[PDB]
Amino acid sequence: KLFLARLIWWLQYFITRAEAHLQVWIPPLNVRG
Repeated sequence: KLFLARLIWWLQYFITRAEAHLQVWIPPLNVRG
């Protein structure tokens, strides 16, 4: 309840959107283990 604490939710909304696009170039079952 003092400075900021207002647009924090807007920033999180974009972080989740960016992460969704980040998992589009990962190769499924690429490493041997």
